[PDB]
Amino acid sequence: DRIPLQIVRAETELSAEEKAFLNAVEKGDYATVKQALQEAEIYYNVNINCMDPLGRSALLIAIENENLEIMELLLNHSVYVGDALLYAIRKEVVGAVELLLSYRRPSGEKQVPT
Amino acid sequence: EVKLLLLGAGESGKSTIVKQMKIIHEDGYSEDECKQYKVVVYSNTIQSIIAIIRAMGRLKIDFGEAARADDARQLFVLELAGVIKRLWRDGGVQACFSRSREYQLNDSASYYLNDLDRISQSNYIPTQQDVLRTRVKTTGIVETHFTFKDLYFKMFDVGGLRSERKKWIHCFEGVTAIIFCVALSDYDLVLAEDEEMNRMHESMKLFDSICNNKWFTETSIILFLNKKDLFEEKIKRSPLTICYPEYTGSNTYEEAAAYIQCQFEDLNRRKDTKEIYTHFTCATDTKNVQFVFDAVTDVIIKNNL
Amino acid sequence: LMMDTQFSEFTPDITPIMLAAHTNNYEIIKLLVQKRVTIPRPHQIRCNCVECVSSSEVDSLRHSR
Ligand SMILES: Nc1nc2c(ncn2[C@@H]2O[C@H](COP(=O)(O)OP(=O)(O)OP(=O)(O)O)[C@@H](O)[C@H]2O)c(=O)[nH]1
Ligand SMILES: [Zn+2]
Repeated sequence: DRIPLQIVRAETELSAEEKAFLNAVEKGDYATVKQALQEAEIYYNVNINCMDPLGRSALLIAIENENLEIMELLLNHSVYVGDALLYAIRKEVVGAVELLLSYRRPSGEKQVPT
Repeated sequence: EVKLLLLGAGESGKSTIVKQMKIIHEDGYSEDECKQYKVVVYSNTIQSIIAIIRAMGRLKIDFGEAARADDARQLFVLELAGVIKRLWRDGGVQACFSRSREYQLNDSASYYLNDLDRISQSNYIPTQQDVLRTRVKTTGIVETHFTFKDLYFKMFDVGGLRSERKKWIHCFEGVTAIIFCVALSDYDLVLAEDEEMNRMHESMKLFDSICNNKWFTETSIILFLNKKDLFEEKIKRSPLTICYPEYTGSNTYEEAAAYIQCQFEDLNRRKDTKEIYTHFTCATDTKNVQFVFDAVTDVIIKNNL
Repeated sequence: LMMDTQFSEFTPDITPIMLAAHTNNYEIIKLLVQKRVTIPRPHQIRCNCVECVSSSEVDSLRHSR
């Protein structure tokens, strides 16, 4: 007799621009990400540290897809770098762990963004 | 404690609101402090007449009288008071002034230029209104502390331009209230940093960012639709359709102002969750800003109960 | 259309939400639940109402499936 099915533990739904940004990240297109990061700096459209509902971040998705140039551009534009080294280690790839180990000290100015 | 951010695009009126928090809530600028703005009044005046003259080339506008050509040369090298007067009163110069939306001209240009006799006297001391009218770019943060209704206001003035955006992210922590300033008189203007960009569309997209940002879910969002005085004058000669091609209302202050308010308030993507507290303002009008800021403070108190 | 609903690999009692639950995939289940879908409630094991008895008597295999 029509058992009601509904999302009882509802996460905050992603914004359309955020969905476009992470879809571009998982797509692997290098050119599309850069305009998004510049417009997120200037126009503050996209929060870079947003979180899709299945436990992933743009840096972290770039870790799973093992692309290093998207890694370098994202971490140049100040993604939250913490806890990402463990996913790279579990990925068992030398390039990603070397890249996050090397760029822990990019002459950090004004501490970290809040 | 109330953390208050003054945000908005370049030239929207942020620092002018900051000047008002001095005089409205405090003794305010001293004669000596006024005297410190004299060189700024002069620079704003000189740079404004230079800007109009320079534009006359781009705009294909001749001097009303040939004799002004040498005054223009003299102006660039620099008696100065006489030269500026003759240029300002020239018919070619005035024709260019009338078309200032086609270049970049300070809002206070005619204010000063029409008062040239007064401001050019050797004994000139800027008045408090002269100070309010000055244009000084605001680069970096301008945190100042003020106390209203016994609230300890921690106020952050920041650069409105797109070059100044980098500073904004550091100040986003613990914001009780944002006063977001919009120059009403910018529907037909283009950005100084991008002359293919209309100023009002730039102000919308930022307000789209600032209103819907997850940092400001609990922050009280106050919208100052500012430069109401300039807008009242401009609307009688420059149609709103320049900015909003779909507008079918009148080019009158009340209707056009109301439409702009609607366009900004529509950018709120959480209308059944969040208010925008909108006021029409003249930031250079002390009485007006005092009344509006009193009302704003009441909203903040009521929202922090 | 005539004569083309002949073959279906899935039994007619299978609704999309039931098959999504059978495959046990989070994204498809979430997408289906977001679109206001329902599943019928099974009766008690010791049920003796008219509809359960009639459905078991007419076609027991369909009821059990
Ligand atoms: N008459 C009048 N002048 C105004 C009004 N708002 C701003 N102005 C003037 O226009 C200019 C803009 O004010 P500012 O304080 O420079 O604006 P701002 O947003 O702080 O500018 P930034 O430094 O770029 O952030 C100044 O010269 C002000 O005196 C207004 O409502 N009326
Ligand atoms: Zn039954």
